[PDB]
Amino acid sequence: LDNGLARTPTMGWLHWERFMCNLDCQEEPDSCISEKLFMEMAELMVSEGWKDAGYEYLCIDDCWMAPQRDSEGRLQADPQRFPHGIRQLANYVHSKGLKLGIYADVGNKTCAGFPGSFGYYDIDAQTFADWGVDLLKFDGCYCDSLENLADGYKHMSLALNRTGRSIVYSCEWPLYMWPFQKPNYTEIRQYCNHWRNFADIDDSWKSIKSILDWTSFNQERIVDVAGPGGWNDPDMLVIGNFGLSWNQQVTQMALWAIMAAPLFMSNDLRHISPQAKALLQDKDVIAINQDPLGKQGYQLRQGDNFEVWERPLSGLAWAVAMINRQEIGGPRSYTIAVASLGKGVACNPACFITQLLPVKRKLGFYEWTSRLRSHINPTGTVLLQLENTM
Amino acid sequence: LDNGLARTPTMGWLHWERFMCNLDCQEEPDSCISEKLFMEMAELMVSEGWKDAGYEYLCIDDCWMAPQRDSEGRLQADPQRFPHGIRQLANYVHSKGLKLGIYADVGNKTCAGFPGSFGYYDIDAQTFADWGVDLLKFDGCYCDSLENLADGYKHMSLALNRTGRSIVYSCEWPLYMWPFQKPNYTEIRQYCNHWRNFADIDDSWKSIKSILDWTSFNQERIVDVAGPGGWNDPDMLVIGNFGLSWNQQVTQMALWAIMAAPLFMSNDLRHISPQAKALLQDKDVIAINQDPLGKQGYQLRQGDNFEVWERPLSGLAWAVAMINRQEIGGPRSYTIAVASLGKGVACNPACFITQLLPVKRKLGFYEWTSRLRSHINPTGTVLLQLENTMQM
Ligand SMILES: *[C@@H]1O[C@H](CO)[C@@H](O[C@@H]2O[C@H](CO)[C@@H](O[C@@H]3O[C@H](CO[C@H]4O[C@H](CO)[C@@H](O)[C@H](O)[C@@H]4O)[C@@H](O)[C@H](O[C@H]4O[C@H](CO)[C@@H](O)[C@H](O)[C@@H]4O)[C@@H]3O)[C@H](O)[C@H]2NC(C)=O)[C@H](O)[C@H]1NC(C)=O
Ligand SMILES: *[C@@H]1O[C@H](CO)[C@@H](O[C@@H]2O[C@H](CO)[C@@H](O[C@@H]3O[C@H](CO[C@H]4O[C@H](CO)[C@@H](O)[C@H](O)[C@@H]4O)[C@@H](O)[C@H](O[C@H]4O[C@H](CO)[C@@H](O)[C@H](O)[C@@H]4O)[C@@H]3O)[C@H](O)[C@H]2NC(C)=O)[C@H](O)[C@H]1NC(C)=O
Ligand SMILES: *[C@@H]1O[C@H](CO[C@@H]2O[C@@H](C)[C@@H](O)[C@@H](O)[C@@H]2O)[C@@H](O[C@@H]2O[C@H](CO)[C@@H](O)[C@H](O)[C@H]2NC(C)=O)[C@H](O)[C@H]1NC(C)=O
Ligand SMILES: *[C@@H]1O[C@H](CO[C@@H]2O[C@@H](C)[C@@H](O)[C@@H](O)[C@@H]2O)[C@@H](O[C@@H]2O[C@H](CO)[C@@H](O)[C@H](O)[C@H]2NC(C)=O)[C@H](O)[C@H]1NC(C)=O
Ligand SMILES: *[C@@H]1O[C@H](CO)[C@@H](O[C@@H]2O[C@H](CO)[C@@H](O)[C@H](O)[C@H]2NC(C)=O)[C@H](O)[C@H]1NC(C)=O
Ligand SMILES: *[C@@H]1O[C@H](CO)[C@@H](O)[C@H](O)[C@H]1NC(C)=O
Ligand SMILES: *[C@@H]1O[C@H](CO)[C@H](O)[C@H](O)C1(F)F
Ligand SMILES: *[C@@H]1O[C@H](CO)[C@H](O)[C@H](O)C1(F)F
Ligand SMILES: OC[C@H]1O[C@@H](O)[C@H](O)[C@@H](O)[C@@H]1O
Repeated sequence: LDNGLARTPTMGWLHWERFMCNLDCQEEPDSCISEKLFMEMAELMVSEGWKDAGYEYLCIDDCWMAPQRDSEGRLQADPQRFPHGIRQLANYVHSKGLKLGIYADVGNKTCAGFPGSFGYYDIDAQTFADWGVDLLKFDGCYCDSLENLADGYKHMSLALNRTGRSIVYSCEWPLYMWPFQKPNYTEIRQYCNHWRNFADIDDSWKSIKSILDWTSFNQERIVDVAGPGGWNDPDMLVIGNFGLSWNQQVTQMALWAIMAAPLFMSNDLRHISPQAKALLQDKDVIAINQDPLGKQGYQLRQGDNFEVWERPLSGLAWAVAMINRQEIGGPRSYTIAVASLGKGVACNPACFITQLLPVKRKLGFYEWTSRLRSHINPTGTVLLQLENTM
Repeated sequence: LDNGLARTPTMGWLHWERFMCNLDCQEEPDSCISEKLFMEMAELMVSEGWKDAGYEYLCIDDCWMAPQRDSEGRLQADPQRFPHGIRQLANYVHSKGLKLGIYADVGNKTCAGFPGSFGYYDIDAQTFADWGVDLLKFDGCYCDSLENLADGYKHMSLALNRTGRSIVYSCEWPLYMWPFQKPNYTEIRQYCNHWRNFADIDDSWKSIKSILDWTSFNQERIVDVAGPGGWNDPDMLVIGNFGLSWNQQVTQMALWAIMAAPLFMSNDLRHISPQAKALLQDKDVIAINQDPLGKQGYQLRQGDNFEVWERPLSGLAWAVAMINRQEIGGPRSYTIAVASLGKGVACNPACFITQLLPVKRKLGFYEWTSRLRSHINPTGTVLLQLENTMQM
């Protein structure tokens, strides 16, 4: 989407995976979907170095709305859970130097069953702009036709543009189209800043694997379309929660960087391990994800339960990820000719190789003739940066 | 098995999950199956508090054998990877105050393809005893005859007995019987100190779940056969490795305690986090596993992606484990009347409840009519100890 936004993949925090549709503020006041929750996260995004690391967008997902539209037929935030309204919340978020994301749905209802935007795209877009919203996630539930789907995503895209406010536009368009009809990505990109291709992530290694496998299986279709202003969205970062081992968290961070994926954390910033925090704030890894060239990486090799992925970067550099998919035994040895990496240019005549994950270590100079050798932990990833020596 | 051994579930370390059949000592010297690996593991068992915690048995799994038997028809340790032989390794292990486990197979080959013990049950038993072996794990590969399986397992049991040496006998008998007919556990219990019921564990939450679900699905068949001298074996502890989140590791430790499981760590004692070590050496949790009553626990309740398991303990005490099986969102509250716990006996007229996992916390006195309220992390377990009391 040519709106001057998402020139690098959007980075922020989104409530859905960790906090879901918790409306029980009586029994669970500290984790229900409320104005307070977003205030608390805003404060920590500043005080705990998240904004400094590039996480800029504080995003509301589903279950923020009142059950009905107001008298003027506009969306409204829940009167008890969001007693000050969205506009006021955006004022607060802005005063912290952050940006506010919100959520709506192309169909008749949101996925959790709250008011949909079908029939209201222009007023809903204007309402969002009026509130000072900076990002819209636009889900695809309760849409009865393939035609209504396309038209709705296009309509809303154009409606947000006419507001005059810069609003990042996140689309679930391809995901809800897929079962019926294969997406036209040139079309989607024309209308959307990023787009969800695959099923909702959850707090599990199974989930990470299936998303990786979905992406690599479909990489002929989706890799080349991605670029500044339009990204594939493999869903939220779930690092800092409950279901991933340390090595699996490293894999998600490493591969979301390879995939030039938007980085929306879904976690509890009030309760996060030092290790998870340092990985999520990893400067060198964020820098790969945020590479200004914006060329999405891809799976290069698969065999013997290893995967090799690579991504071209600015200034003749490359990122390389090596995953161990064998879920038994110990760290396994993997070797590859450096001449096989970066299409044969990364290390011609030579390259300097720095390992970034699981830990930062300079590996040294590698000749065109060289072989790269690593031990990779089960379900873990080794992430390397290669700098050509001119 | 009435040999006076495994009166509580056996505790130790077994190489298989973490090291498998790595024969490449040239290119993978640190993880290949060698005598140096076992020597070094023995040293760390002592120096790092593992033996103190109760982990006594250093166990060799598959892939220690030379390709062929010697001129006397006896098994031999691989000469390149075990140049000093098993006898000298057993000596080294005993001199650290530990015991040595070894591995063989009922069939013509071990699962990895090395010499089987069929036709050699008595000499192999004697060989191990001469070598100073204290435990035998006996696998079921390359034996496609139900009769030979049963006969070989029974024979090896009696063969070990006749050596006069105390040897823990670990059987994969019920697992390799599954494809043919349901196992007779009275028969197995008579011949074995513990027995593997289900497929090999690996380093994954998926594998933990499948083992738990297999156990609870089959509980009416396996729970009551367990007791001092004979345990169900749900396979190795894989805490300290790579594939389990902290909460998932807590789940395994807790539930292996509920199940009165043998505790065989399969990990690298040279490279293990302080958190995984603290969990594996948790004295209160180990005490539940090692409870003298030796009554296996069971799944009490299941629904809404929750599981409640409990185990009766010595002196009218109970362990209760609450599992959250929902793999999305955050901690979920679960409430239960304490009257429903411990067959209504644990907290009559009252009980003192101490949380053991994920952290140790005293929860206080609970009257028989009162309710217990917890929050459980996705894929995590809350482990509680209930002490029957007349007070408050
Ligand atoms: C509603 O929709 C319209 C149309 O899609 C959007 O308009 C686009 O807005 C973006 C960002 O403002 C424009 O991109 C910028 O254009 C500047 C000049 O462009 C000229 O040259 C191009 C050649 O391709 C012509 O198409 C165009 O007509 C102009 O003659 C550039 O100077 C900008 O450069 C930026 O990037 C460079 C390098 O990366 C940096 O040095 C600078 O910092 C700078 O930011 C940039 O390319 C785009 O041209 C507009 N398209 C059209 C067709 O007009 C609206 O933004 C949108 N409105 C809202 C509110 O969403
Ligand atoms: C080869 O196979 C044989 C046959 O199984 C094994 O011999 C058995 O060994 C066990 C364990 O050593 C013996 O069990 C012991 O029995 C003794 C009781 O004998 C009498 O007295 C008691 C009263 O106390 C009566 O109840 C009973 O009916 C008898 O009349 C006890 O002294 C032992 O108890 C102690 O240890 C046990 C743990 O095993 C504790 O629970 C007790 O509290 C106590 O401390 C014990 O129970 C059994 O009798 C033997 N069976 C036979 C048929 O002889 C060999 O051990 C085995 N050889 C090997 C593998 O080395
Ligand atoms: C949103 O819903 C409207 C309203 O009709 C609904 O759908 C019907 C099939 C039935 O379930 C009713 O109870 C609902 O109220 C949809 O508009 C209708 O569309 C159909 C064809 O799709 C058309 O024949 C009718 O003229 C429409 N009805 C009205 C009231 O105008 C609309 O398609 C839905 N939008 C999306 C994106 O799902
Ligand atoms: C272990 O193997 C022996 C040897 O026989 C082998 O297996 C046969 C099926 C055949 O493929 C031969 O070429 C192999 O050498 C088995 O002992 C035999 O048992 C069969 C009964 O099936 C009997 O007819 C033969 O007389 C036996 N042969 C000998 C050498 O005594 C034995 O069954 C195998 N043991 C186990 C536990 O599976
Ligand atoms: C995929 O969608 C794109 C955009 O809607 C289509 O590209 C347009 O094609 C028409 C002619 O058919 C041209 O007039 C435009 O210049 C194109 N626009 C863009 C953005 O390049 C394309 O036709 C579609 N492809 C398929 C296979 O349906
Ligand atoms: C179980 O097997 C043993 C054989 O040792 C036998 O005593 C018993 O009757 C068997 N039980 C059943 C139900 O077959
Ligand atoms: C849409 O459904 C839910 C919201 O109910 C969630 O936002 C998910 O990621 C979705 F697919 F975008
Ligand atoms: C038998 O197979 C392997 C050895 O190759 C391993 O020991 C496993 O746990 C088994 F099932 F006992
Ligand atoms: O489902 C609960 C039941 O499970 C059995 O296996 C156990 O032996 C019983 O004591 C228990 O009441």
